[PDB]
This record gives sequence, C-alpha cells and structure tokens, in this order.
Amino acid sequence: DCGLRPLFEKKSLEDKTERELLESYI
Amino acid sequence: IVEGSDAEIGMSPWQVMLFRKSPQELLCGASLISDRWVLTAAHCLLYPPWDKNFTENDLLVRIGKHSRTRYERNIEKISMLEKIYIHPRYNWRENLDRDIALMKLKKPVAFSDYIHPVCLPDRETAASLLQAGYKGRVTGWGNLKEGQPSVLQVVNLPIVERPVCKDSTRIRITDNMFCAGYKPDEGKRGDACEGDSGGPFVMKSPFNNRWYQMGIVSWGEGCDRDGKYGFYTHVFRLKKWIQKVIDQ
Amino acid sequence: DFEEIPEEYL
Ligand SMILES: CCC1CCN(C(=O)[C@H](CCCNC(N)=[NH2+])NS(=O)(=O)c2cccc3c(N(C)C)cccc23)CC1
Repeated sequence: DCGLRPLFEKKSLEDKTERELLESYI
Repeated sequence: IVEGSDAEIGMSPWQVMLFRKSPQELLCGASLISDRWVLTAAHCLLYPPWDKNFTENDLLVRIGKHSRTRYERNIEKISMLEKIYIHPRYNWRENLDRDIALMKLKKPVAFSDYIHPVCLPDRETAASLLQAGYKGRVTGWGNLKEGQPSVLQVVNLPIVERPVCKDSTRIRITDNMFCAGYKPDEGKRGDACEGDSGGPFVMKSPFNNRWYQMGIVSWGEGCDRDGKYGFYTHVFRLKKWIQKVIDQ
Repeated sequence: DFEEIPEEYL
C-alpha cells in the first residue's frame, strides 16, 4: 500500500504538477 | 521552500512536522514510512557545534497537517516518540555524512485520507530513477527566502551530476549524498531552506505509479543561491541500516 | 505564532 495516495492514486486523480516529474523521466 | 507553491490537500500524506514542546516551535520536516516509524535527518536532533541534542521528551510528531501554525482539529494526529536512532557513523564533525535518523512512535498511527506512508526504494528503483535531469519533489514548512508560509509548500527539482555537485562547494562530498537544483543557465529556480530540513525528496515511479523516498533534506549553502545546490541524504545507500534497526 | 495544542499531548 505504500506510495498510493487516497486522494490521488486511489481515485485515479493526478496532482497539479506530477506531469513534470513524469515528462522528465527520459 | 523558496519558489515553491502551496501543496493541494493530501498531496503529500507522508509529510511529518517535528515540533518542539517548549518553546513550542517547528523543528524540522520528516516522513512517515510505516504506522510506527518516522524518517528524518540526524542534524534535526544532534549538532554539538551549536549545542543541539534533542531527546524523545523534548519532542512531538504531528502527522496529517496542511497548516504550519494551526491545530487541525480532526485532521492531524500528535504522537509521542518511543525511541530515537541516529546513524552510528553520521559525521557532524565535517560534512554531515550519513545524515539520518529513525524515530519509533509510542503507538501506531491510523492511516486516512490525510495520512499514508511513502515507500522505500529498492536497488532497482534507485538504479533507474537516480539520474541527472530527472525531477524529484521536495516539500516542507521552512522559510520562503534565505519568510514563513501559511500552508505546506512544494517544489520540483532536477538531480545534478556528481561533478557539478562537487565543483559547486569546498565540502567533501560522499557517495551517501546527491545534489539537486537548476543551474544559472536553466532559468528556473527553487530550493529547500531553513525549517525544511529532514523532509523527504520524492520520486514517482513510472513503472508502478508509486511514490518513493529517494532523499532526506540534508544541508546547503544558503537558500536558492546561483551556482549552489541543495544536498540530500542518499536513502538507498543507507537502506541496510534502516532494515537493520526495524528488524532489530 | 503557533496555536495551542491540547495538553492531552504535552
Ligand atoms: C543544525 C544543523 C543544520 C545543518 C544544515 N544547515 C544548513 O545547511 C543551512 C541551510 C539553509 C537551508 N537550505 C537548504 N536546505 N538548501 N545552511 S548554513 O547555515 O549556511 C550551515 C549551517 C551549519 C552547517 C553547515 C554545513 N555543515 C555540514 C559543515 C555545510 C553548509 C552549510 C551549513 C542548517 C542547520
């Protein structure tokens, strides 16, 4: 269960800037 | 945090506030890794040069917060510490090598929408994510400039290649450390700052969509100084000491 | 600065 946030990962909602992290992984 | 923004609610559920009982005051940031274990920097507890040496009764642990200053009436949980564990080889005499410590809670905390643990990296997650250019995220209630926020702040920074890290300071850099921040050229900024110490530097894995704690906010020369970088404790490298103390 | 916490805690 570690690392999955009840208000984002659990409901499938993205936070306002996580896209920037992901776009950087390569 | 400098050049950050307000976090959304539950954006960072592992975020902990180290709080002094008297004077009541924000001590450091920290992270929830299980329902009874908190991870922070050793420098938050012990720094003999400045006469710092906090014991378990000097402290409280506040989990579930969003506001810096208010008692979040049915949102946060305050906890007492059972015991404190410092790396046996943390080097306060020269460079804060192995800047790490574990805090065992008196009683297990209950998870909720505002309280959930972060994962610890494995050799392979470390391998594929700790790479120059990738961005991690830092959060905390520290100073907004080298001043005090109303709500938790967050910034996202790129990791920096060892050489640059090195070429930026006169402190001896060890394998137990890494640095992050943009470059003067990059024309983008932010950093950790006073009061941010001991919080998590996190990454989100693209393979499993899970958040991982790569670093602890260690030390730095100022807050957002051109050609300077924030330094963090290499969590992966000190994994064996972590396991060891929880097993034990 | 800081608001008061329940003595339950302290
Ligand atoms: C209680 C000891 C702490 C050690 C680390 N300290 C810091 O590093 C603060 C922080 C600003 C926050 N910025 C940031 N995180 N990027 N910077 S300092 O006051 O200039 C500073 C204070 C004490 C030790 C420092 C150090 N030693 C390990 C040799 C290296 C560089 C700076 C040091 C704050 C005090």
